[PDB]
Amino acid sequence: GAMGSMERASLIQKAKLAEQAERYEDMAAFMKGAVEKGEELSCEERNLLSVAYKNVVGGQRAAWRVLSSIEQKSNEEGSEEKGPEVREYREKVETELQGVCDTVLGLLDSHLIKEAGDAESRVFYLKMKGDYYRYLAEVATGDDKKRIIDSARSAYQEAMDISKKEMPPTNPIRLGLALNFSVFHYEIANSPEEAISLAKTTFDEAMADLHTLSEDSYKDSTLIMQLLRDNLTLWT
Amino acid sequence: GAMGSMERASLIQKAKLAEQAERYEDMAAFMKGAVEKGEELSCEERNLLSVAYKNVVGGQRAAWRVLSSIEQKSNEEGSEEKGPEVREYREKVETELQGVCDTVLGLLDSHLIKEAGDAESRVFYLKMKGDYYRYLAEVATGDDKKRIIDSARSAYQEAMDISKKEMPPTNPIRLGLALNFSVFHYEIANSPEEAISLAKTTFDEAMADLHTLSEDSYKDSTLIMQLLRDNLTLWT
Amino acid sequence: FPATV
Amino acid sequence: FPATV
Ligand SMILES: N=C(N)c1cc(-c2cccc(NC(=O)C3(Oc4ccc(Cl)cc4)CCC3)c2)cs1
Ligand SMILES: N=C(N)c1cc(-c2cccc(NC(=O)C3(Oc4ccc(Cl)cc4)CCC3)c2)cs1
Repeated sequence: GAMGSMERASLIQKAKLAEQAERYEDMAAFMKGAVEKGEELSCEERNLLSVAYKNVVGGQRAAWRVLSSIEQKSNEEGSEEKGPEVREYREKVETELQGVCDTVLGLLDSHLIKEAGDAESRVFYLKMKGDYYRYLAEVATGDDKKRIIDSARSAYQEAMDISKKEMPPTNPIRLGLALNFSVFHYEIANSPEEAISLAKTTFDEAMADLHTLSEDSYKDSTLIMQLLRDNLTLWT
Repeated sequence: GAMGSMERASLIQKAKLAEQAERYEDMAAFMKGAVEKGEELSCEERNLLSVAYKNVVGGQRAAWRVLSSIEQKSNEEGSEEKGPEVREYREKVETELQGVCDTVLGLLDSHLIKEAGDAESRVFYLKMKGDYYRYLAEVATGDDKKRIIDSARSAYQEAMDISKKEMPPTNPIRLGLALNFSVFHYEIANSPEEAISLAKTTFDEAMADLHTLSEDSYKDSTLIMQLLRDNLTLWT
Repeated sequence: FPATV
Repeated sequence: FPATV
């Protein structure tokens, strides 16, 4: 590891600086270095890790979608099949995306998840595992597409089972997990009814628990609840 | 699967024909199709599968070694760094090799090993799993090299434990497993002493059991025993 | 595209 | 190279 000689605390501090500078590839490399020190991560640290890689892979996904759209248009009957360049460059971006996903999944498997005993850490990491298999599923076309989809589903399902036993319905990790698992159902699993049912049940159960929250927790929970409603408005 | 419409028995017959024609890529595709029918494989069928892929990957390994040797020579101080072509083409062959290994490992995991209850099938498949992780290890350089090596070791070790409980010391599967695990130790694990000890103990225990064998079984066992001796002569 | 977090 | 089977 290129970060192996840097102090854990220095890596975390530089991740925070990279975030302020909108240098998310650096942020992710710093947080990968911090994870590789082998100690469990605090709440703030888990969110630094997640924010870094979600921004990196988010940029790759956006680029891949542009390139895939160009590629599909270049293959419609009535175009001008220039040559291999669009496919080649889409594949390059795709391979880089798959490499980032594999890196994150490797950090979760070695060894974040197995050491995560508290619900807030374990559910957070299993949600991430579902998310990064979902990103792999978005680009998958070959013999392992069903298996990638089921790996996402299985991770999300374990996270949901823990969250329903261990967290209140307004817990923002529980809400964000359900938001993303609902998107998995709609966009990946071709299960729009399951996606709508999950988002609606999650929203209604959170609504009925809002009265227990402080003003600050209320703001956190209702933010994700609005995203659930936004998706339901898109889908219905 | 491109073979999904062909009868299992027709796939096996064509694998045998491809072997006679020295068309090992076809042989492997036919046997992959046969495995994907989902039924367990007979002894003959397991050997058809193994022979096909060992010849395919064997050709790739030989090509990769030539290209890697050229690449290393082109990087020595005092050459003529033409450009990226040798590295690019070595990487192309390497990626194709890794894809074949992943295909075989996928067949073993989905679902040959889990349905293999008899020692002769289970040890055979676990030996194959060790072999194809070993081939991946031969080209591995990055963050997963140690993990690939340990996956080979673990598969070989489980196969050895079963073989020592369930098979006589002259059983050719047991012998071939030990031959290859010994090479794993020498060439992959940097454990030449373990490689020599395993080959010598395997040879001596087989020697002492030869008296129990028919003339045909004697010929089978002593053939692999000679390979053990050949390696020991190379290493000592 | 749908919202995720 | 060493023999394997
Ligand atoms: N960037 C950073 N330096 C840090 C961010 C946080 C942090 C702290 C509390 C809450 C959150 N919450 C979020 O950011 C959002 O809510 C989420 C809810 C659930 C999940 Cl699972 C993920 C996100 C995304 C939109 C609001 C962040 C610590 S440090
Ligand atoms: N080609 C084919 N149509 C088939 C070959 C076989 C078959 C039958 C009996 C023995 C063997 N034995 C081998 O071929 C060798 O011994 C091995 C011993 C152990 C292991 Cl694990 C693998 C090979 C490699 C050199 C001798 C093959 C059936 S069908």
